[PDB]
Amino acid sequence: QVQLQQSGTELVMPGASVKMSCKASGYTFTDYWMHWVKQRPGQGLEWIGSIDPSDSYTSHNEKFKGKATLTVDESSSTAYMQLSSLTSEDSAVYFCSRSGYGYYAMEYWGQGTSVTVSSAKTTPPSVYPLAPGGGATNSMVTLGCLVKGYFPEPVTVTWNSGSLSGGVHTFPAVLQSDLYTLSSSVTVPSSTWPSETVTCNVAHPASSTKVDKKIVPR
Amino acid sequence: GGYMLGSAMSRPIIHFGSDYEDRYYRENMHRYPNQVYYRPMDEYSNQNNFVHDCVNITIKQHTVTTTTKGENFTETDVKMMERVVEQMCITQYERES
Amino acid sequence: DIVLTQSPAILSVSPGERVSFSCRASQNIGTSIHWYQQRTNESPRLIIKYASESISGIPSRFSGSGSGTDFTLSINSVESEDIADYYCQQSNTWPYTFGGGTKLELKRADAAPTVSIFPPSSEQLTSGGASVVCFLNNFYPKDINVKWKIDGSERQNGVLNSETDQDSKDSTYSMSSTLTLTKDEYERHNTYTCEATHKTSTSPIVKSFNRNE
Ligand code: NA
Repeated sequence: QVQLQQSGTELVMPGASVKMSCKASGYTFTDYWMHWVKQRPGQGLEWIGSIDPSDSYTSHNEKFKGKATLTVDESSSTAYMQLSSLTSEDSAVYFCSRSGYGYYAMEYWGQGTSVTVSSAKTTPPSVYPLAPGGGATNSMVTLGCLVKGYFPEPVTVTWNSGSLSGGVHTFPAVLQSDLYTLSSSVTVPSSTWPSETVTCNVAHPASSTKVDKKIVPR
Repeated sequence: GGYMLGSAMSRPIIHFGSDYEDRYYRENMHRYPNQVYYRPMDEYSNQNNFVHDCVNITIKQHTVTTTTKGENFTETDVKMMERVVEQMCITQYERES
Repeated sequence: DIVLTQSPAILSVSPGERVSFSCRASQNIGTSIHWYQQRTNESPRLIIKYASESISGIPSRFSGSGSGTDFTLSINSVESEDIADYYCQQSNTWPYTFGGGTKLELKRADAAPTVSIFPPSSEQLTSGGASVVCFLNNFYPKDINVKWKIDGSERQNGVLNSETDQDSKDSTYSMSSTLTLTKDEYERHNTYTCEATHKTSTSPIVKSFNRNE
């Protein structure tokens, strides 16, 4: 069975280079072109360039010519793409893919290396409780947790040690002053709050951070 | 002298990455060399050097014999010969070491 | 460059229905077009190659037709797992190009947004920060615009937005909008209003709060 192995993630400083690997198995390496495809968050696919591992002949999207250097290591059945002089424009997922034999549909795809370009340091998140003040809805109440200024991704957000898993919306993270911010809402019965405890537990593995924030009225 | 002509080599399939070029290659490859000209082995600093010269001289000699015979090599032709003559020069530099 | 145009950019469909979308090339490419499916947070997957050739392990309900400049992918009976983006791509000549994608979605009932507004925590006010949060949860269709107003005048600066994907269970959408200001700036005003405009009603839902109470 053909496999294409890519690292999950890379954190790279602006201006630095990164070399992404794509390791193939389950077939004859030199018999098929390998291809690299960029996808910016929430956007479409863009072709970068492709290489024939047999002789390392390449083809590039004109605009990546000088920016993306494609190589293989025949001894390890590995294709590499190096991006240099990174900017925030280079933050994206990079897939490798392999075509057929003398045919050029992309038959096998790697899982993608998610690249984040940032000068931010590992920074633990701040967790602020969002409780309301004033006019209640009908038999229902909404709580939230604001997670501000952390790096890198991800955080794990749970509610009540995972026992609240019913009416939760955790929004995708956004960039705020060179750092990430997200929020999570939870909607619960008014019989349960503030009559009992609601706590959001926010884990930031990269900083070994684990903070519980109990939500209190006012 | 100063060049030498190597023995003839079997033609590789070469895939050029797009449906049009693969077809183009398959139809035009009979027009390209199946053997290379080169300078002796003790006259280059390395492989890269030998190969560069072997490719240029060969396409030049090949281009000259075809034109007397009329017709021309286009830019795709020129592009594809370099790739394939390059492969061939490399096998040849290997036969020497 | 061969430009590939896909339409529509988003398509809403009901399960079991037969659907189609098209890919058109600016130059003739014979049959050199391929289709890929990409579900949220996954790699793309080859679904049809060369306009019409089926692919091992892809459900037979997928088919493609066409040759030249005008290509179509059809799905005989849409299943939830087929909700995804679909891109076409050509390999006739360099550069490879991709269509911009057609997003598949599930048809559901129009649903107005649920709006909850939350003031800054004391902790945060303590660190000199003030973020006002607005959640707009479980609405359909996805299109929605959020405008913030302060003491009646619309603010545009210091507003960051985030959207969830369509819910797998109830097929709805949710949105988060957070306006961050300085504590000083925050103390310079009293009333904060989040205002959501959606198709479900011509009247914007206004949620707001006054510091003075
Ligand atoms: Na199924």
